[PDB]
Parts: sequence; structure tokens; C-alpha cells
Amino acid sequence: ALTAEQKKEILRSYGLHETDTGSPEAQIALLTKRIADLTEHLKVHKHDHHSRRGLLLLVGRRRRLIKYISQIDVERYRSLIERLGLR
Amino acid sequence: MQKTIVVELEDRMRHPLYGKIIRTTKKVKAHDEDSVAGIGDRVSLMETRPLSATKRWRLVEILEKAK
RNA sequence: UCGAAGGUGGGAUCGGCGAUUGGGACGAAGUCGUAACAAGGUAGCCGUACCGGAAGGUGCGGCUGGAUC
RNA sequence: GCUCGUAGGUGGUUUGUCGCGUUGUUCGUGAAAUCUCACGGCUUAACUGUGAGCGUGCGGGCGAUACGGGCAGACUAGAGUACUGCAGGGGAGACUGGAAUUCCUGGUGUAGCGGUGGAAUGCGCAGAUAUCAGGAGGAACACCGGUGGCGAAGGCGGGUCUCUGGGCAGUAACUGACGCUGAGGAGCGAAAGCGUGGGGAGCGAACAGGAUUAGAUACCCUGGUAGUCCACGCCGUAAACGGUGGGUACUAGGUGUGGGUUUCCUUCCUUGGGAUCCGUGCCGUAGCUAACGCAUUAAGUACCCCGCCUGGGGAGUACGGCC
RNA sequence: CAGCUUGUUGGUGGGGUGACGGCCUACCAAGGCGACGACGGGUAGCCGGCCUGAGAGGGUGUCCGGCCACACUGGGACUGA
RNA sequence: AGAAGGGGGACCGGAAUAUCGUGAACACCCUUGCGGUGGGAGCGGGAUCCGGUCGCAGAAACCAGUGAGGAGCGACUGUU
RNA sequence: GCGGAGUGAUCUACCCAUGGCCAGGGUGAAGCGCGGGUAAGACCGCGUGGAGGCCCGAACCCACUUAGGUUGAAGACUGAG
Ligand SMILES: [Mg+2]
Ligand SMILES: [Mg+2]
Ligand SMILES: [Mg+2]
Ligand SMILES: [Mg+2]
Ligand SMILES: [Mg+2]
Ligand SMILES: [Mg+2]
Ligand SMILES: [Mg+2]
Ligand SMILES: [Mg+2]
Ligand SMILES: [Mg+2]
Ligand SMILES: [Mg+2]
Ligand SMILES: [Mg+2]
Ligand SMILES: [Mg+2]
Ligand SMILES: [Mg+2]
Ligand SMILES: [Mg+2]
Ligand SMILES: [Mg+2]
Ligand SMILES: [Mg+2]
Ligand SMILES: [Mg+2]
Ligand SMILES: [Mg+2]
Ligand SMILES: [Mg+2]
Ligand SMILES: [Mg+2]
Ligand SMILES: [Mg+2]
Ligand SMILES: [Mg+2]
Ligand SMILES: [Mg+2]
Ligand SMILES: [Mg+2]
Ligand SMILES: [Mg+2]
Ligand SMILES: [Mg+2]
Ligand SMILES: [Mg+2]
Ligand SMILES: [Mg+2]
Ligand SMILES: [Mg+2]
Ligand SMILES: [Mg+2]
Ligand SMILES: [Mg+2]
Ligand SMILES: [Mg+2]
Ligand SMILES: [Mg+2]
Ligand SMILES: [Mg+2]
Ligand SMILES: [Mg+2]
Ligand SMILES: [Mg+2]
Ligand SMILES: [Mg+2]
Ligand SMILES: [Mg+2]
Ligand SMILES: [Mg+2]
Ligand SMILES: [Mg+2]
Ligand SMILES: [Mg+2]
Ligand SMILES: [Mg+2]
Ligand SMILES: [Mg+2]
Ligand SMILES: [Mg+2]
Ligand SMILES: [Mg+2]
Ligand SMILES: [Mg+2]
Ligand SMILES: [Mg+2]
Ligand SMILES: [Mg+2]
Ligand SMILES: [Mg+2]
Ligand SMILES: [Mg+2]
Ligand SMILES: [Mg+2]
Ligand SMILES: [Mg+2]
Ligand SMILES: [Mg+2]
Ligand SMILES: [Mg+2]
Ligand SMILES: [Mg+2]
Ligand SMILES: [Mg+2]
Ligand SMILES: [Mg+2]
Ligand SMILES: [Mg+2]
Ligand SMILES: [Mg+2]
Ligand SMILES: [Mg+2]
Ligand SMILES: [Mg+2]
Ligand SMILES: [Mg+2]
Ligand SMILES: [Mg+2]
Ligand SMILES: [Mg+2]
Ligand SMILES: [Mg+2]
Ligand SMILES: [Mg+2]
Ligand SMILES: [Mg+2]
Ligand SMILES: [Mg+2]
Ligand SMILES: [Mg+2]
Ligand SMILES: [Mg+2]
Ligand SMILES: [Mg+2]
Ligand SMILES: [Mg+2]
Ligand SMILES: [Mg+2]
Repeated sequence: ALTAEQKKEILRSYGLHETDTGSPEAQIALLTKRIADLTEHLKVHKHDHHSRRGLLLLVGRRRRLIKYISQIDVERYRSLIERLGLR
Repeated sequence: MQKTIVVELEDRMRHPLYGKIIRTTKKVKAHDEDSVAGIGDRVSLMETRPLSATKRWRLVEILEKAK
């Protein structure tokens, strides 16, 4: 899902400067929202393997991004972990 | 480890036959009379007499302490 | 106190033999069929299952490394 | 079989610094003998002595910074995000439609039907087949339909609704190398098969009868159980095939077809031509190949990572272990 | 051969030694090694060298020379530089 | 599976005066109660380490599983 | 032994209502917490908990073996298991 305005609340809350859409924080927030929503989808429809694969790809992408932000600035990494969740 | 620090050393050396440069890591154990050193913390060491069964290094100085 | 050798015990592990039994290979000019190679006389192979003296047969799905106008 | 991903390996353009890699030089060491080159001595030679090499290396000092690497930055070309469009049998769930087969009930109706190369077994005369009306139930979805589309692969087509994944193009708005591959590992994975429960029209392993035959544990015929279907788990194999691992760049063309964008010819209404991006086919040059063939969708030219091979059998088998 | 380790890993005070040291002891902490193969099994003295090879490699360690280990099998100390 | 197979066990003293663990008197606040906090007395409990003592023997008398292996039948507890 | 009519469940068999009883030890199920593990999970390690026609063993209920009894203490018992 994630209609335009639905992405807008997330981008306003997690982006950097009023037009930020590609920063690691914004991307991680959007990926987390998509992952959550697809998880409630997959709690019903246990046999939608073709969508569970999309979930797996999103998880992998988010893991790369989290690794990158940790490498580049540990303070930003820690703040983002506390703002969203880990483990 | 109570006044002991464990430091990982990496070195690269040409392969004897194939000629590629292989990277390998070691793990030496060093001495801290005043134990102040945390994880990360690139450090400098100097090898010394057998201060213990396995310790042969002494911490010199903690340069560019961990982030 | 430590202590070799010795004794007791339960295991581990590496080999040998073993009535009987499973397959394998090689043997002559033995017996039974004819499965494959040609459309090999029911196209053949692959996975699986059941069946049958034996090569094998049949079902389901697959492939052309088969045909057809 | 396919994918995701851990360690690892490898890494776009650009500035400064370090001098680990790399490279220059010098000092120490690399015993002697043996080895090589030149002499010297045994009558020659083997043998022996001397001198120089060699000793690929390692350690110390002093130089260099092109490339690799580290450290500190920068950039947008790779990668990702955003917006706007676009095509699709991609997936899951729920409800629902009609054709046809089978059976049941009733009407008409009378002696055959069925089946084969030819027959028989079989069904029927207690009313079959045929024909008409009504009903039950399961499974598969004619035409569209293709060489065509989507999916990582296996695979996916009656319709509607709900939920959901990916792709392409355009813009250039954003981040600023965040990339590639990936040992082990995890997930998915036709059919057959297994467990528990339900369902069962048609088909149909096993099984039975008939026929053929020397025989016929078959092919052909008449029946027929599991199974095929559904729910939830397991199994994890296929000629799982393009018999061709993934990523990237480059190297004549011609001609089909699917999805975009786009000027100009903008009507030449033509939805034709050209250009560009992403697919999917055929044919062909260079090149490659043992040949067959491949040939911008490479089996060509190169670079990065992974898997695998080492004569045929025994054998993908035994033993051990894991599931 | 996938889990090995409890003086084991580290510290403090003592002891011991020619000498540092869990070398030993009391106490304290809970570490240490491992897919770059720990732990286990098989085999083996190591090298200058020797044989082969265009070389890189492969095989080998006999004469000679250097180092190590042992002296019927196992353990122990004494004397002494 | 209590598989099997082994080791310790008595008394006295010391550690030990809060050694440790139970309950918590005298005395310490207060929304004054049948209240709270500290406090640690006296009374009981258990284990260890070290040293010593005695006997043939320290589970002390009474009390209190024998164990292992291979077959047949029936799965098992039960019932006759 | 056969028939008719009656008597018996105060013994024993089963059932029904209503009460009572089962010393002491051991083991450690589900569930629930905590930590680990992951994207989330499965799963793993600890605690807590106290299940079971569970284990050892008195009362209680039985009756497997043996010895005694066998004109018995007793027309079915005693002792030791
Ligand atoms: Mg010390
Ligand atoms: Mg034999
Ligand atoms: Mg055949
Ligand atoms: Mg034949
Ligand atoms: Mg034939
Ligand atoms: Mg044939
Ligand atoms: Mg058959
Ligand atoms: Mg078959
Ligand atoms: Mg077939
Ligand atoms: Mg990596
Ligand atoms: Mg990398
Ligand atoms: Mg690197
Ligand atoms: Mg580079
Ligand atoms: Mg020399
Ligand atoms: Mg001469
Ligand atoms: Mg030098
Ligand atoms: Mg881009
Ligand atoms: Mg379904
Ligand atoms: Mg029917
Ligand atoms: Mg009728
Ligand atoms: Mg009819
Ligand atoms: Mg910028
Ligand atoms: Mg990958
Ligand atoms: Mg792998
Ligand atoms: Mg599965
Ligand atoms: Mg199936
Ligand atoms: Mg089934
Ligand atoms: Mg079966
Ligand atoms: Mg069933
Ligand atoms: Mg049929
Ligand atoms: Mg048939
Ligand atoms: Mg038959
Ligand atoms: Mg295979
Ligand atoms: Mg296929
Ligand atoms: Mg293959
Ligand atoms: Mg490729
Ligand atoms: Mg390639
Ligand atoms: Mg094309
Ligand atoms: Mg060739
Ligand atoms: Mg061609
Ligand atoms: Mg080739
Ligand atoms: Mg096998
Ligand atoms: Mg086996
Ligand atoms: Mg100790
Ligand atoms: Mg000490
Ligand atoms: Mg030897
Ligand atoms: Mg050669
Ligand atoms: Mg010896
Ligand atoms: Mg001798
Ligand atoms: Mg000796
Ligand atoms: Mg002397
Ligand atoms: Mg002396
Ligand atoms: Mg015992
Ligand atoms: Mg036993
Ligand atoms: Mg005595
Ligand atoms: Mg007992
Ligand atoms: Mg038997
Ligand atoms: Mg017998
Ligand atoms: Mg029984
Ligand atoms: Mg049975
Ligand atoms: Mg019992
Ligand atoms: Mg009577
Ligand atoms: Mg009565
Ligand atoms: Mg009890
Ligand atoms: Mg529990
Ligand atoms: Mg019981
Ligand atoms: Mg009992
Ligand atoms: Mg009584
Ligand atoms: Mg009884
Ligand atoms: Mg008797
Ligand atoms: Mg008598
Ligand atoms: Mg008795
Ligand atoms: Mg009794």
C-alpha cells in the first residue's frame, strides 16, 4: 500500500531537510512501515509465498541500509534504532 | 580479564605459490597495570618478557580511542 | 603430599575369524525369454509408486537427446 | 533445481596525507662442504685446494609515492529512494457461472447396445442403448489462445470482490559507492509418495476377466481400489533443460513481435515512418569451436566471485554420520 | 575427528629457580582456544643437501656436516661449571 | 537409571565473639496504633575445612534395592 | 433329579444416593516469567510451577512363594518374605 500521503507522514517525521526521500533514515523508516504492513498481511494468508519473498527482499535491503548508516555515523545509527526498534 | 587486554593483529603476506596477497589475523594478549581500554580502541603494543603463561605484550598508548 | 609399576571397573577405538546370507566382477562353444539400437515392431529416457521368473510392465508428471500434417 | 544471505574475496571518479604492501640503496646475516665459472695439484680423469658467484630470504638505517591499502574529505555516472504513468494467466482468500460426463426420478419406446485389426468378456430384455423434462454431485475451465504475457525457479488462464509482490518508461526531486558474489546456513521447490480429516463425477497403478500368443505376469477390450480434489503438516527428488552460475563493459547488420517515451514527416489519419529504453524470436559478419553450431539474449573480447571435473566399471554403492 | 579447556584463562600475596613465567600454592574473578580447523586419529627425527626437471615444481633426508632425541623397559635424584 | 561402578561417614578442639542461615528481647520514629525503621540479646538449625583421639569395626543396635545379559508371550496400570 | 407355590443380595456379584480415609520420602509435565536467537519466528538455556491409571515405602486392601497346621488356635489360618 503506502499511498502518497501515507508515505508523507513518515517522510516528514524521519527525513532530514523538508525534501529528503533517499537518506538512510527515511528509507529505513519506509521499509519498516512496509515490512510491518506486509507482516499483518502474512499473518492471514499463510501460504502467500510469493509475497513472503518480497518481504525477504525488503528485509535484506533494510539490513544493508542499517549496516551502511552504522558504518557512516554511529550516533545517527543509535538514534534511529531507538526511534524505530531493534531485536 | 583483570588487567589484561586482548588485541587482534592483522598482517598481509604473499602466497608462497600462487602469489596472491593473503590477509591473516592474530590475537595477542597484552598487559594493563592500570586497566583502561575498551572494545575497538586501536592501540599500540610492545612485546616484552613472559609476564604470564600467555602474555608477551604491554600496552603502550591508546591512539584514536573508539567511536 | 606427589609418585612408576601393579589391581579393579565401565566405556572408546583399530583390526582378524565367523555358520549363514547380500550384491559385484570375470569366465565356454549351458538354460529361459527378447528389453534397447530402424517407427527396434507399444517412441525412448528421467523422477516416483505398485506389480511381475528375468530382461521389464503400468499409472502420474517431465524432456526431445522422437514423429505428424 | 532456484533464490536470499553470514564469514570471506573483490571494488566507480577525485583531493590531501601516511609510507603497511610495492620499489631503490647501504649495513648485518644467509657456517663449512656440495652446486656454477676460472685457475691451481695429483702422469689424465674421478678427486682435491683457492677465488668469485649463488645463497631467491630475513633484520636495521636512509630515499620514492605511480599503483594497492589505511586515515580525512569531495562527486554523481553504479546502487537505492521519491513522484507520475503503463502492461501483466505473479500470489493468497471468499463468493459465484455455464457447457459436458455420471447417477437418480418420471415420460416415450423396443431389442439390442457396447467394443475391435477381427472378436469375446460386459450391460439389456425384471425394460437397456436412444430421446425428452426435473434433480444431485464432483472435477476441469471450449472460443479468446499465439510463436504471446507474468514469475527467481518450480509454475500461472471461467468471472467478480478483498488483500498483496515484482517489472518497465518518464522526471531528475533525494542519498552519496550504500556495489558484486557468496563457503557454510535458511527459505521456496513438478509429479509420485506419507499422516490426520473430508470428499469422490471422470480417469485410473494394483487387481479380475476377455482376446492375441508357443507362452503374454504386457500392448488391445470390459470392469476396477489407492490415487488424482480439498484442509493442515511431511517429504525435497525430475531430461527440476537453454543439458549453457551470477554481475559488468565492449564488438556489422537484416527482419518479426510485447511494453513505454518521443520530435520531425503531424496527417504523409498513418495511428504509418524515424529516434531511444526494456523484453522475446528468426537469419546472418567478424570472432570462436573437434565438429555440430553459437553469434549484441555469445558458446566472441576482457575483469570480479562462486560451484564443479580428472579414464570406464564397481557406484552415487557399502560403512560411518545427519535428516 | 566439531566443541575443547577448570591450574584451565587472568589477578593479588607468598613459595620456588641461574632466570621471566600457573613453574607451585592460598584466595579472587570467569575467562581462554576454535571453520585462518581447536580437540582427535595416521605417519615422521629436522636441515645444509641428494635425485629428477627447461624452469616452476615433484620425490627424498643415505656418505659428509649442523641441531635434536635416546642408551634393556619405566620412574627418580645425587655429584658437579 | 537408584543402570553399572566407586569415594566420605564416630568423638574432641579450633575457624566460630554476627562463621553462616531462622525467628528478634533491651533500647531507636510516628498519619499514636493490636503501627513503622534500625538494633541485636538470649534460644534453637545445618554444613564445611584444619588439627587431634579411640576401636577389629563410626550406615554403628533395630531399620534398610541384589545386579547384569539373551529369548518367548502379553504393549502398559488394572481383573479373575 | 422333575413340577407347583413361596423364601432369600445382613455372605458374595454389579449398580445407585450419601459420608469418610490414604505416615513419610522422590521425580519434575503443561503453563507462566527471564535471558539468548532472529526481520519476526521456530528453537535454546535458566527459574517458577507441581502434573501423572508416575516411583520407593507404613496404615489400608490383596494373596505370589515357602515352612508350619492338616481328629487345626481356625470347616481356609499363622510365621517369614
Ligand atoms: Mg604477576
Ligand atoms: Mg563366511
Ligand atoms: Mg520398451
Ligand atoms: Mg525389442
Ligand atoms: Mg512386441
Ligand atoms: Mg519398443
Ligand atoms: Mg501390470
Ligand atoms: Mg515409468
Ligand atoms: Mg507419460
Ligand atoms: Mg560482506
Ligand atoms: Mg564488501
Ligand atoms: Mg576492502
Ligand atoms: Mg579503487
Ligand atoms: Mg656455503
Ligand atoms: Mg692440472
Ligand atoms: Mg632493507
Ligand atoms: Mg538511477
Ligand atoms: Mg486454498
Ligand atoms: Mg454417481
Ligand atoms: Mg427410463
Ligand atoms: Mg437415457
Ligand atoms: Mg549533495
Ligand atoms: Mg547473493
Ligand atoms: Mg551454498
Ligand atoms: Mg516446504
Ligand atoms: Mg501430489
Ligand atoms: Mg493423502
Ligand atoms: Mg501406501
Ligand atoms: Mg483420506
Ligand atoms: Mg476406464
Ligand atoms: Mg485398463
Ligand atoms: Mg489378466
Ligand atoms: Mg539432481
Ligand atoms: Mg521444467
Ligand atoms: Mg546438471
Ligand atoms: Mg550472466
Ligand atoms: Mg557470464
Ligand atoms: Mg527487437
Ligand atoms: Mg577440443
Ligand atoms: Mg544462428
Ligand atoms: Mg566450448
Ligand atoms: Mg545412498
Ligand atoms: Mg547409512
Ligand atoms: Mg587453584
Ligand atoms: Mg602467583
Ligand atoms: Mg619413527
Ligand atoms: Mg615438466
Ligand atoms: Mg626412554
Ligand atoms: Mg638391544
Ligand atoms: Mg631407563
Ligand atoms: Mg668441575
Ligand atoms: Mg649441584
Ligand atoms: Mg546405584
Ligand atoms: Mg539395566
Ligand atoms: Mg587401630
Ligand atoms: Mg533401599
Ligand atoms: Mg524372533
Ligand atoms: Mg524354544
Ligand atoms: Mg500383562
Ligand atoms: Mg503385537
Ligand atoms: Mg508400579
Ligand atoms: Mg425344586
Ligand atoms: Mg426378595
Ligand atoms: Mg505419598
Ligand atoms: Mg518449565
Ligand atoms: Mg502409583
Ligand atoms: Mg509401593
Ligand atoms: Mg479393616
Ligand atoms: Mg480377589
Ligand atoms: Mg503347606
Ligand atoms: Mg500333625
Ligand atoms: Mg501364607
Ligand atoms: Mg503377610
